[PDB]
Amino acid sequence: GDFEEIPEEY
Amino acid sequence: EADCGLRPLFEKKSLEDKTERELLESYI
Amino acid sequence: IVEGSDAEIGMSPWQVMLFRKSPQELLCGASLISDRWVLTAAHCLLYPPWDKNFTENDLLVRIGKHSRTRYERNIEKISMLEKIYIHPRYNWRENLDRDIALMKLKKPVAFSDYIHPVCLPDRETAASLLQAGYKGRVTGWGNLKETGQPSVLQVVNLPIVERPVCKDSTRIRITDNMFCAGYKPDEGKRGDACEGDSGGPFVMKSPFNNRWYQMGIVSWGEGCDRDGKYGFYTHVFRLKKWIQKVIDQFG
Ligand SMILES: N[C@H](Cc1ccccc1)C(=O)N1CCC[C@H]1C(=O)NCc1cccc(Cl)c1
Ligand code: NA
Ligand code: NA
Repeated sequence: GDFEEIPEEY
Repeated sequence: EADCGLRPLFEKKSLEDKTERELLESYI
Repeated sequence: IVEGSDAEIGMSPWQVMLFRKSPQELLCGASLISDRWVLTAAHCLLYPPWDKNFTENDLLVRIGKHSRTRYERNIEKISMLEKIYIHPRYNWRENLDRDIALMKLKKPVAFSDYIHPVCLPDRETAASLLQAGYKGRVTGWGNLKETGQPSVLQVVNLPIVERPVCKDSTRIRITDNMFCAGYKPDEGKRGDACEGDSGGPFVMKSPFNNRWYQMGIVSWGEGCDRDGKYGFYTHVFRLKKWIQKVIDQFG
């Protein structure tokens, strides 16, 4: 949505 | 912790944040 | 937080964001109390009137943050939940009495300039600090008014209010496991928690040992920053026995 995507690892 | 509640960028360096004195002043 | 200000870097290094895995969004606030325990509001995890009932694998903990939306590379740390513990007498049916929960992390988080735990009060610090007129501080990434979203962590200092004024401001049944905070209409100043700030900490800096203590958890309010209304916070010290039992049994 509005949140920067986090690293897939988590 | 033994060190709980002591912030590295403030208490640990004897620096105060911009509004903690408002809290202190309210504590009689 | 409404009528608050941008936090300073490292001002609230115990601040935790509870983050939903899918869709990726802010769920609540929370606080770091040791290298693997996080404290929040029960209603953040379990609130059947809104069909809310989260499991461990549904969430992440984001620690060390400042910006709301950005991924803060090399600063924030993102942690998985090992287990959630909700107060067995949490009252979601009526008034959010005992609105508290613990989260144990899969692995310890590394402390840093931006990540550090808050203290929990002992009986004497609670008796000294929880007095009408004394101010605490509430922090969060929740709405800026009742109904924008902030770019960064927001902060507001609010005075504890006398129990009869808290009781007279609402028709909800208030308990000894809550306190309320905020300015009165005649006091000029304003500010409050709001949606999204749930579960975050109300902290006070002890003038005796100059350490920050988490006295309350953001719990409930009718609207946000309304005149004659107050925010209500879980009384952490009153639920201390439960907190220690959990930590002492599940370590
Ligand atoms: N508006 C309700 C009032 C209510 C209280 C007790 C029990 C049922 C309903 C509430 O605050 N709720 C409904 C359940 C979650 C909580 C909330 O939004 N808390 C966020 C909040 C908002 C403003 C100020 C504060 Cl301190 C906390
Ligand atoms: Na009343
Ligand atoms: Na108000």
